Amino acid sequence: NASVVSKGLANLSLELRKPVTFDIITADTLEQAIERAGTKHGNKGWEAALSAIEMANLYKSLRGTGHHHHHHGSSIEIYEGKLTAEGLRFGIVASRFNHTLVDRLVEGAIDCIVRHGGREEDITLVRVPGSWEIPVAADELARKEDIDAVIAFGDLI
Amino acid sequence: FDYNASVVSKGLANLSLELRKPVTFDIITADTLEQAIERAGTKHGNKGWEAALSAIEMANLYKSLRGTGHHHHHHGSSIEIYEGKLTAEGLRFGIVASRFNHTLVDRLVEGAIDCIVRHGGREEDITLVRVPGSWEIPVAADELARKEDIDAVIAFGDL
Amino acid sequence: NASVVSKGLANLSLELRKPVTFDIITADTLEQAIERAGTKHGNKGWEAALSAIEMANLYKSLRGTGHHHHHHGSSIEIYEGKLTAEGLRFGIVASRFNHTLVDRLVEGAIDCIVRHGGREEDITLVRVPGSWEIPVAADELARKEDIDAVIAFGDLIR
Amino acid sequence: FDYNASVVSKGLANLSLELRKPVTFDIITADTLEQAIERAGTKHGNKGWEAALSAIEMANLYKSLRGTGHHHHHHGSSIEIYEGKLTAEGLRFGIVASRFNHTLVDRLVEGAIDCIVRHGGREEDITLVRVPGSWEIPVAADELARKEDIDAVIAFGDL
Amino acid sequence: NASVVSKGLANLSLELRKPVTFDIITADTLEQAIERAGTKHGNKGWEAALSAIEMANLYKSLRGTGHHHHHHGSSIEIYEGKLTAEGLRFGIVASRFNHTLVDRLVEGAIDCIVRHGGREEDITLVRVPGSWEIPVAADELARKEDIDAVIAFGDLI
Amino acid sequence: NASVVSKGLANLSLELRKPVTFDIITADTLEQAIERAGTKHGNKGWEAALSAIEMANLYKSLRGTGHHHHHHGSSIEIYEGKLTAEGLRFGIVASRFNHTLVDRLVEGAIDCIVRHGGREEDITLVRVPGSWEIPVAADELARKEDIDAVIAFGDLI
Repeated sequence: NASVVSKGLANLSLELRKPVTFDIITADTLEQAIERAGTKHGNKGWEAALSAIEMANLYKSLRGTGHHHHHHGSSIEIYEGKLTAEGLRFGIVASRFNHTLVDRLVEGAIDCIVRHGGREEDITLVRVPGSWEIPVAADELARKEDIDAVIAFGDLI
Repeated sequence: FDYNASVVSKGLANLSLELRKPVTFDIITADTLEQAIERAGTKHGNKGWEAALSAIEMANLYKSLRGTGHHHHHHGSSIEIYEGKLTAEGLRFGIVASRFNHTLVDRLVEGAIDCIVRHGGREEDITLVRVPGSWEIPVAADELARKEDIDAVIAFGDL
Repeated sequence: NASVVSKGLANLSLELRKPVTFDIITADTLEQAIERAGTKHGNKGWEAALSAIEMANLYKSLRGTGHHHHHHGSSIEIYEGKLTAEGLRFGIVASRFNHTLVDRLVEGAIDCIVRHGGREEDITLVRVPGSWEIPVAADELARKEDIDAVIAFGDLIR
Repeated sequence: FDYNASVVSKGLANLSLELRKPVTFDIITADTLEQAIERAGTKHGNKGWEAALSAIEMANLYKSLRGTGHHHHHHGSSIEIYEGKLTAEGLRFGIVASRFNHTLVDRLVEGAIDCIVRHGGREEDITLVRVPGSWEIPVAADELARKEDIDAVIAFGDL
Repeated sequence: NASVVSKGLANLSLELRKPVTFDIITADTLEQAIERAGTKHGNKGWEAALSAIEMANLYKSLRGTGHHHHHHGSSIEIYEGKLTAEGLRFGIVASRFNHTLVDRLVEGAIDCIVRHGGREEDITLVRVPGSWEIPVAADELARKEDIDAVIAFGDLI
Repeated sequence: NASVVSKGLANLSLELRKPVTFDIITADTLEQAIERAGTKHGNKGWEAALSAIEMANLYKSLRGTGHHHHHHGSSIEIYEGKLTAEGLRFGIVASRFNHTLVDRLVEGAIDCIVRHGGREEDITLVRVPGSWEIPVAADELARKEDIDAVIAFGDLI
């Protein structure tokens, strides 16, 4: 599975007369755990952002003046939110405590909004000393009329 | 029974209900390994933070000691006290770091830079110099310290 | 070795009357291992970029017309690729699978390219969901005219 | 002590009290068997969901790579990055499934169809083909893939 | 490490023709614990005051009419509070119960505000019988329009 | 790995109707050990030259009049030495004692200096009878105004 891509890249190098290199990495018992922790935290942040995108679009559709697809049959309205973060302004609140792990969630939540059609100019980040101050900063962030969803990352347990 | 995680959740839920805006609340969950990694990281950060804080205090003490200013008293007992204010406003700093073990010395440097900035230190006044190893530090530190527009020099080695 | 530097810095601080400080970061057995892993990945990406730089320079010299060097004063011509990456356009393809470790190779290659005189404007990065679609994105990018070398980074094994 | 089931109940009770409307709140209760059944079902659903998501990303990467558009940068460092947006708007898809083990492959197909639709994929652009077994897949997949109005083909076998 | 300073002080005494003395203290097994408890309580009070200074400056900047430094790249606003307690009025509430230990926190919290640029004339201290009366006194203290932050020290657990 | 090269070259030779020959060489343990020793010596010389190149560029940019190359995003300025030996003049000091070993390091540094863009006219080599004359010879080489770095290799230990 890994040798075939190298063979193809070698053949492409011979065909195109260009230097094409290919490289892999061998992992011991510990780097696997490190990478798994990083991937898990990134996935947590990704899901946290996705759950807010869906709720924002659900709010957009629920108050709208047009109904959409019914149930598996008909005569039963269904309301749901699309995973399209286009034109939505977000606000992220993170805690400086354990920043070496909170920043992983922050980075894994920004790129989801970017890849779902959102531009970085509509993202506002706020950092607070600890988890205790999260609600009172999220309150002031929500006070802004140019905010559609709030994502908050703490560090406990 | 935590007195913290319960109250933050109650406050966030009531805020979301009162303002009709989604507030996703997520925390971390570590078990005996990520806790150790995080503790090592924050220990390195605190090491660099106090490394910069001591230099700030010493610079302010030097400025106040040889300056002409009537200082305050302990409590009003006329015994004047000379001490260094933790206000790095107007001070210029120079940091020397060795790229050997950069994955940790960079955490030290970052934990010192923000310590300087948050205390009022302007970003224009911090100068960073990198050297291949600790054995190169003395000459570069001498060159930085000879400058008149430098109030403190902080350096980081390797282990 | 670590003591002479600190003593010199203390003497300099005493001479110039300014807070010159020196601090050394300790390391336990776990953080030593994580630092070792990071350094290993960085060096892997560094050499991966260096080889491509040399090959691109050699190919440019072969296609060009310059009798730059000779061997020990003899009339024979020896063709060699310099390690100056100025004026070369690169293309990096990386698998997002195990991105925590792949990004180290990516940043090491970028650091080597920029340190060898290259520019960040001439680097093009492509991310693919896995290693099985590396060939198609690789050849699609490599068939572009403004690309001098292609470096591919797969996912971890074992 | 759950931080979730308590807060949802408190919020629903306060909502019912404040709005004078009955809000029946019921949850599930499983013991070591329904949990396993649900986990198997959601695992199959996630398998089909990621199966469709990878195809969406690859189609968008193909469109962007050979297209004439100045792409954004990593952080502002002029290194342009080519990546596939997860917006299946305007893309047309074809799914091939084998009715062998339909009670699971239909869950896969359903977990892919909603994944396409929620990302902006219109329902008019999804074409589904069923075959008696996996051995019939290659020819039908060839017939679907030869079509010009098809941007991706997803297929499901049996085990 | 301890003899070099004494040698330097002796040389300075000989140079300047002035009486310069130097003295250290040897600690047994118990005075170390006493000093560590005192230092720990002082540090707790110091951190308690610092976390309120940062929040006060965060409130000052968050409602202001000027944005500041972005993220590691750009296009993402970041809001944070400086550790400059200049011009800020504080209010401390302490409990008389276990005063022999609460006063340590009070003293370790006053000097932090003093050393961060705050003058003692902007500090107001209130003592209450027990921890139960802390919120209702902090309410009246916050009712004052010349208060920017409240720090409260109880004694339980 | 080794034979695919031969198959490809045979195919190319048949395509072009032109003699292309490929062959390999078999080695025993003694030759393997001596060649790995030689390669180790070459690598040592290579690293020794690379460090000097970086330090010379660092000093030149540190005392250069222009100020640029700020950190990404922030306004702080980072001083670092590029690995480009163009325009730099070097000086090498070697001892005739164990020349069979010293010359390998000398060549392993000269080739690095040349391959990093450095012209051969800027390299100056000085040989001394032993390592005990290195200090004064290096002093005399350093006193020159057209020398940017000095690298000195001693005897075996």
